[PDB]
Amino acid sequence: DSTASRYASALADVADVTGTLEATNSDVEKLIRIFSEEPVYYFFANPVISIDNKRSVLDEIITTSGLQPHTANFINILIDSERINLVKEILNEFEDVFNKITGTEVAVVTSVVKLENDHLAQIAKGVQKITGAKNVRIKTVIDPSLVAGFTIRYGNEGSKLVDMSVKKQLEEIAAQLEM
Amino acid sequence: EKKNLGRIAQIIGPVLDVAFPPGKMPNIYNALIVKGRDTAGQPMNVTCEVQQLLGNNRVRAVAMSATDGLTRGMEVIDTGAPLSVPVGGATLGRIFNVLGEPVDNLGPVDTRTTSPIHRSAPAFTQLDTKLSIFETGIKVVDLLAPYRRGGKIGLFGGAGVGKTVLIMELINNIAKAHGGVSVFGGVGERTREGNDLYMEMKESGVINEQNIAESKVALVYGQMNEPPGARMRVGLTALTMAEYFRDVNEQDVLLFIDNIFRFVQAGSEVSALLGRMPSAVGYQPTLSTEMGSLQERITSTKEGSITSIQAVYVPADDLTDPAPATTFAHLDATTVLSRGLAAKGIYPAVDPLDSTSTMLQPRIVGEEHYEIAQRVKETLQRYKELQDIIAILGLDELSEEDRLTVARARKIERFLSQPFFVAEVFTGSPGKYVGLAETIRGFQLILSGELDSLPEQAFYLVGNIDEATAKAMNLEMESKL
Amino acid sequence: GLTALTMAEYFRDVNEQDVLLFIDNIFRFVQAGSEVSALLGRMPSAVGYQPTLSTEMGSLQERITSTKEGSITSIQAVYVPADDLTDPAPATTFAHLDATTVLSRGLAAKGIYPAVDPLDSTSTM
Amino acid sequence: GLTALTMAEYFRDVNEQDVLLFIDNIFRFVQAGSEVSALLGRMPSAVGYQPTLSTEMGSLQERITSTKEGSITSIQAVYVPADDLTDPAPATTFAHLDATTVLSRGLAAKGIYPAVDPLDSTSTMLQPRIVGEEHYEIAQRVKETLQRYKELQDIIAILGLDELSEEDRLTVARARKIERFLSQPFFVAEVFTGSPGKYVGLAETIRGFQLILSGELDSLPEQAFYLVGNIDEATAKAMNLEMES
Amino acid sequence: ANLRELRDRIG
Amino acid sequence: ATIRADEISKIIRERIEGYNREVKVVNTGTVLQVGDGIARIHGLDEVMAGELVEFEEGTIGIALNLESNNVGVVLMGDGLMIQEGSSVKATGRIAQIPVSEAYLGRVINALAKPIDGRGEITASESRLIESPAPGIMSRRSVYEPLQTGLIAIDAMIPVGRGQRELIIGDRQTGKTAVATDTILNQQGQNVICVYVAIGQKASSVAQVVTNFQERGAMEYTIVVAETADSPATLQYLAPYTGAALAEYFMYRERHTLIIYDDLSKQAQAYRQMSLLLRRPPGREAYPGDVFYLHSRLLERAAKLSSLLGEGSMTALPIVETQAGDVSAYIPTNVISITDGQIFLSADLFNAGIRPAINVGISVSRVGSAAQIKAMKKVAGKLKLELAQFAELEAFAQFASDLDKATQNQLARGQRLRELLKQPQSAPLTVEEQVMTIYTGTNGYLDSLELDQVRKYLVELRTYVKTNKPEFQEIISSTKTFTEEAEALLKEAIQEQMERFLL
Amino acid sequence: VVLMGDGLMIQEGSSVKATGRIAQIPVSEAYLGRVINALAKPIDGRGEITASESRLIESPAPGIMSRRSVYE
Amino acid sequence: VFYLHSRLLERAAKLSSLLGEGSMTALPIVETQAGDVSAYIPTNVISITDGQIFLSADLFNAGIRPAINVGISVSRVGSAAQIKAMKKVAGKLKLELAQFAELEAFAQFASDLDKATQNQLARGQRLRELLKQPQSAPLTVEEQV
Amino acid sequence: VFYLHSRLLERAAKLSSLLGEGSMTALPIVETQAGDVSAYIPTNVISITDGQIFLSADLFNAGIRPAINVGISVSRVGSAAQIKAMKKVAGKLKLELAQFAELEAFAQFASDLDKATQNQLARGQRLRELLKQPQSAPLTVEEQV
Ligand SMILES: Nc1ncnc2c1ncn2[C@@H]1O[C@H](COP(=O)(O)OP(=O)(O)OP(=O)(O)O)[C@@H](O)[C@H]1O
Ligand SMILES: Nc1ncnc2c1ncn2[C@@H]1O[C@H](COP(=O)(O)OP(=O)(O)O)[C@@H](O)[C@H]1O
Repeated sequence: DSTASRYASALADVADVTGTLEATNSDVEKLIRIFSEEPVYYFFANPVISIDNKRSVLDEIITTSGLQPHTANFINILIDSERINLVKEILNEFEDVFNKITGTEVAVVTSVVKLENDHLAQIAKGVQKITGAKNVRIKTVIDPSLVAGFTIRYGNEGSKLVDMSVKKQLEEIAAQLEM
Repeated sequence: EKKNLGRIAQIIGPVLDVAFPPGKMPNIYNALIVKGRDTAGQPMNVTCEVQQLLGNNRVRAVAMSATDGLTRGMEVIDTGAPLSVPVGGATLGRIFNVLGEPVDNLGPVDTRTTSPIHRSAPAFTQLDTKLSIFETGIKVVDLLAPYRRGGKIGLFGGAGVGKTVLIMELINNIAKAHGGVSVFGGVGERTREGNDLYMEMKESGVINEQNIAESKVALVYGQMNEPPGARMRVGLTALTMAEYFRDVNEQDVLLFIDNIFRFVQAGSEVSALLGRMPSAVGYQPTLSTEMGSLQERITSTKEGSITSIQAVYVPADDLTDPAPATTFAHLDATTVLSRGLAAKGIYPAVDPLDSTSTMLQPRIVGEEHYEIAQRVKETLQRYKELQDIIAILGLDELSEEDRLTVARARKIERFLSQPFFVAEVFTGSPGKYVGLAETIRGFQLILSGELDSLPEQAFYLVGNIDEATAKAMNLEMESKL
Repeated sequence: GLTALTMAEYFRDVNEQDVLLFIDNIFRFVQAGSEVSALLGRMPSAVGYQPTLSTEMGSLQERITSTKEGSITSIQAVYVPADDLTDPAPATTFAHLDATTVLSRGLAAKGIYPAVDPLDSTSTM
Repeated sequence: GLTALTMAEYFRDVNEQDVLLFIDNIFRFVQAGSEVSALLGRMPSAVGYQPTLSTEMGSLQERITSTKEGSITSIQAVYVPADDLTDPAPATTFAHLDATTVLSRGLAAKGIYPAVDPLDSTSTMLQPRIVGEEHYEIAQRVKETLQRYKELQDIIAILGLDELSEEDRLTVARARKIERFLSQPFFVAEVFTGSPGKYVGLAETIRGFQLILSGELDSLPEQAFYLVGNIDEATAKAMNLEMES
Repeated sequence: ANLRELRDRIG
Repeated sequence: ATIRADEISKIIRERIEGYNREVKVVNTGTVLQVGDGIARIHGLDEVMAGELVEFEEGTIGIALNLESNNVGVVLMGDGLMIQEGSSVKATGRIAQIPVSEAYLGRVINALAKPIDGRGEITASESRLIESPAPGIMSRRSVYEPLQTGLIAIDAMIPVGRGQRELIIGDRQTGKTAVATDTILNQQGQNVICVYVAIGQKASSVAQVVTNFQERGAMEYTIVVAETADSPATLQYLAPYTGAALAEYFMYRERHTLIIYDDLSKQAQAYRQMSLLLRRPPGREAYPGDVFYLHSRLLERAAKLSSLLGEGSMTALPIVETQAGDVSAYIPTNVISITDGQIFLSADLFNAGIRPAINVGISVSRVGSAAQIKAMKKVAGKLKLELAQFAELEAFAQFASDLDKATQNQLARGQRLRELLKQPQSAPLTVEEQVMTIYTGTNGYLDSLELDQVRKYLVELRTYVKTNKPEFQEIISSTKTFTEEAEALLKEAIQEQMERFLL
Repeated sequence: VVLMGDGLMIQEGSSVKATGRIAQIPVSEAYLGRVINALAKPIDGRGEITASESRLIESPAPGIMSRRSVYE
Repeated sequence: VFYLHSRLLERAAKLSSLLGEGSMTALPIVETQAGDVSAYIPTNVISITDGQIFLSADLFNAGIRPAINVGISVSRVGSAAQIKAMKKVAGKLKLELAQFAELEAFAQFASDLDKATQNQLARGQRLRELLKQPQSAPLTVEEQV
Repeated sequence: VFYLHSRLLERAAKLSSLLGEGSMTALPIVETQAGDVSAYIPTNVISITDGQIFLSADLFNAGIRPAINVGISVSRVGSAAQIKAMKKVAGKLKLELAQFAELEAFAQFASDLDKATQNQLARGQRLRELLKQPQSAPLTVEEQV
């Protein structure tokens, strides 16, 4: 695994044991941007800064953002054991374990234009049938780097893939090179 | 043993990492089969052994087969037991790999009895404290370098001397003389030499091919084509097959190992793969314990006795290297096989002076046997020192005591020969079994002046000194005629 | 060494004339790699060299070649450390040279300069 | 080592006395430093020693000096592991010492006690301005004949003494006389040998080796020189040997 | 190159 | 270093559940990452370094590495059935073994647990395994003999009570015949022997124990036996439990003896353990702490002063060499630790000189303080004549001065060689030793036959034991070679010579 | 992965596509008289070897029963 | 790396006459450094292979090419790899070459020797002369018989 | 460590006639462990410095003081660093001294000698006695000539 994996899975498990999974997802998406914007990340980093002067402002951020208390406990323990320098990696790795526990496989559909969503729900049906995922949170990006159509990366990060915008003419080049 | 299903987490060479449910993971030294998938379009499973528990629901295994074509996430089946091999009379005259699978293509073996290869030795109370003498029926080995029942013996003969014929004669003699069986364990066996050995065992009658289970040997083969996990554990598989024949059947078992140096070599390979820090000359840090956990199950209990005859390779021809030095902490006797004696036709080609034994002591073999063996050693050594002088002066310009010494020594050196039951198939002579009593009674007569008026070619290639006198009378009839 | 080799590559290829490429100690071209290799995070090889000794030496030595349009005769000096001819850096050059000229210290210690070892320095011509 | 050095340094500084500091096995100081430095989380040096070995030796040995107040004459035993004189710990001790004395396993097993190797045992006080010219010249000639002997030792090992020239065999005989006369009975080893220890002064040693090297005492047994002092006793022992026969 | 020295000396 | 062992998910979940609270896991630790002779334990906040811990399988442990979040214990056996996540319990006791007077006659497996099959051993638990050695004021100079029963040892390498005498040699060169000879010779004396078998094959331990039981030596002997198939931790720790068992008797005014068979095997086990714990090794891959390993074990063999009850412990450590390599690492370590060695030699052992003591390279730094008056007075001439033989047989193939040397070597040396050789497991009392050295080194055994020396000596031995009871009384009374014993022995050996001429 | 070439134009972000094949070579009797590299492709520049079968680079050895004794 | 070399060399087989009687003869080459045969890779490939054919720079510079060291080269197949014509002369060649290897030390004192010893020495030093060959001139089996 | 000693030593130069013709001469001292030139740092520095001077311990004990081991010590500048008088008288001297040292080694195990051989040996021994010095007793240039 990694330190990010072993902490993210712990937070997702203590979020499963007392069902707050939507509250903890909102909490981690809040904390992702709360620990972005590098002044505050540096401040909770920079080990010269004392742990008490960290914990004071941290409990302030707890009170203002109204977070769940066990996620606040998690951040307190990240201050305690000096793994706060990897809080960005832990928070970014939390999403994969949340989707593993919540039965979701997230699958991009990178196409050129916006889709009309009936065939997009069809792609949702296909990706959820082919993987056993209960409710796929499909996302798309308007990216004109393609030629004609769409393609979908699903699985763990992007591991599996089927590509139909450019792969046709790519196979045509592979035919013409003939090697 | 149940639905304890693992998933592969790492594949780095033949060393795997498996992940498990949080409460149920195997112990160390526990088999686990990898329900893998061949690219050709069929499933094929791979057996591994747990070596280390790594932490968060993760162990580290070592594959007995190859790990090519394995993905991360294959289903790994915990088995709750060590590597289990078939045992009993069903494993006789057949060839096995490290996993107990047959590889001789004769068919399947019935797993009616399966013992684990990882097992503790007999207890200090269950050990036998007697110093018995294993009798091989071969004159030179029984007289000058006696064997121990429950001890280990090192073969030091190079390639080309009568080594394979010697172990086949030992197998046939422990089958015909005593009620014992034999178990050959090939650690790092070259495949073509394995096929040649199996063919010669079929031909010499050791492996009765017309009727299996009448055979006198079980073959286990850990080949060089196989990963370092198999080549290390094949000696334990062979020792388990031998320990069943000791424990349940109460026989005198004979456990033949090929180069026990390649056992140490495969051990050092798996330690380098698992990443442990090397020992003195680069061997595994668990060298002495890895060797002892094998050699301590070759003992003699109150039921039977396993006697091992292990070929020993000395790297760089020195006996102070850690693998020879730690092997020699378990050897009770030693037979060196002579290129010169194999040349001049003194088969079996055992060197009489360079072969040692710790059994050759008065308290163990009788003062009579000890004194006659020492006198034979002195006679042969005096002849070896005197060969140069006889090359310069001649036998005539010697003295009388030296001349009778030289003649008795030529007769003794030719009497250390023997026609073998298994070498008969190309030599023709009917092959003889000579117990120790006839050996010492014949050497007493050949050493005191009772049989000095005989030709040197009368003692050659006979057993049982009465046959030497009979062939002498026939060789004299050749002159009278 | 790659700079000087590039300068010789141009004179062989584009100008098509016989180039004579003298190199001083190409042991230093391997020693510099072994110096930086630990800092590059690479794990060390045998007696202390980089793991990529043979490939690093081979790239440079294979760029030196008479190419049927022009030739490069290259005379190379190879420092043998501690007079150990079985050291990896000279051992990997022995495969790349045509006529090897091994110099002895037992002849220099007598004054047989040029101390070219007659029974050790062989040649393929 | 540091606390013994501190006790001695107080007498050197304040009492202004001439101190002796007999230390037994300053090697074990280095060895225990290595033992703790492995557990202290440090990458080891060549043979698994601590990376701070030279400085750990120098921070102790540079406090053992002779200032204007006093003088610390320290005599230190330095163990070499597996008889390896090139080991890092003795090889770093050699730079701090100014009068060494190297002992030989061969000379010890030959009964030549003390087992001091005459050619590896050097000093910075063997200079003609410090020990006079007579002592210096006799030490030079003794070392020269011992060096010639050590040179031809392998030839006389395979072949034997019978193949040397006349001057070379005279050199051999005088070197055997010298290496026998270098041994001595000790007062503290009167339990090991008997024949009690002899204190041999400096001038008596110089005269004895002058007599050996001069050619006078070439007609008397070597065993008269073994385990004696003050070469008058070697002459008396040769007389006793040829009388008791 | 000390081991080849000892090897040649032994030879 | 960015990863720890305590960073498994269950520990972090239990930390996240309640951050601030009061009660930690006091004696409840959960094992994680069971490795290779080590197991890391989260928990055990109040455990001690050196504390015994107990596993669910039953395996004993020792807390060695007490890091911030996890303690790393060393397994005192095969940690095979240690389920990952199972509980561990401290015992509150630093590593101990139960000691008693009832260990005599039992066989031990380095844990004070019998492998004898004769039931448990009652005891009163004390005697920490790593007991401290005596100080400087605690002990006393060695002054009384420990008779080994061998003529060569007792005559030229005298061993005293409280002395660490090493037995260094090659494999199958003695050292166990010598060790068991010294143990069996302790029949009459009040000496508590201890035999530690560190890496011997279990058959050799069986041979030694059956020899002991047969000859009657188990009424004062304990056997701590670790076979070659044992974990390296138990082979490492067996001599320390042997030393603790012997120290129990030592600090109660009783004289003890202890024999550590194959301390080189203990050093090999320590090497395996350090290399599996990834410690940086020195020369020959040894951990560098191997000198300390041997020195803190052998420094316990002392001779306590009169205030401490005048106990003693003699140590006869055994070290094997590779082809007679005295200048190796572990041999030189034990030589630098002990008070003298006994060199056995493979050439003399295989050539027939059966107690193969290489006398010219063996010392004992007690000497005359160890030997009694009789053996000193008789054996001075013996070591002198053997010294002369030692250069004669080597340098002179025939002789120089061939007439007196034949009166020197043939009369003294080659007959003293047959006089010193002594069969397996046959000790000699000190009266027979004094008598045999006298009959040889004075000049009386100078005209025998080279194969009849042994028979003459054994028959003279039984004769003087049968027809001269007053010689044994006057040697066992004063331990001094008076003129009366001398004269009666002279006329007795004339009697025995004229008896054996027939 | 180990590169069968120079990883100069690799990008740190480019996409690696697995092929599902394990190191085969095209093999036929048309290789006689040809010199090739470790991909069984010509380096002598004399065309291309028309090979119709295929064999894995790492293929298992013949077992005990598929062997004979060496006599030829 | 032992597994590397063994997986490759064990592919060289003589098939079973029902799989087609075909075979593959492997002739690997291994370079020792300073003749250190106790090096890691040479010991591996020696343990793996059937026989060895040692070459010597001493014999090579001493004129004998190809500089085969016959006394230290082994072949674990043996005489089964020869035709029936070759064995008859091979036995005598092996015995006479062994006698020459025995008496090689006596060459400096060839004058003060027995006539049989001088015969064995001369036969040896003119049997060594027919084992010399020039590069790329391979003898057929009849020519060498 | 090679770079450590190289950038330290390469400062010792001879400046050109535009830079003032200043010069720094370096005399590093490397200590060997029991005649192990095969050690790391000795063989690093020997390849950096121009020449070297080898001071043996065997010659030092034999009484050859200073104990220069001429034959393995070189000067890579050569006679350009000598006055013309010393080039005239001591130009071929080191090569002939090495040849004499070889000749005197080879003459040990030769029983009978020539006359010119004996004169060469005598001259070489005369030089070997000439080349000695006491410490802090320096000869000038014309005394050396
Ligand atoms: N004094 C003796 N007299 C007769 N036989 C002896 C004597 N000493 C030893 N032996 C025999 O020699 C053999 C080896 O001796 P011993 O057991 O003393 O050595 P060892 O300790 O086993 O050597 P290692 O264990 O290192 O191989 C034993 O079987 C013993 O019978
Ligand atoms: N007792 C014997 N009588 C006759 N010939 C023998 C005897 N023992 C061995 N030989 C011959 O010596 C050769 C030894 O070969 P072998 O021992 O099988 O080689 P390896 O030791 O490589 O297996 C065999 O070919 C056999 O014919």
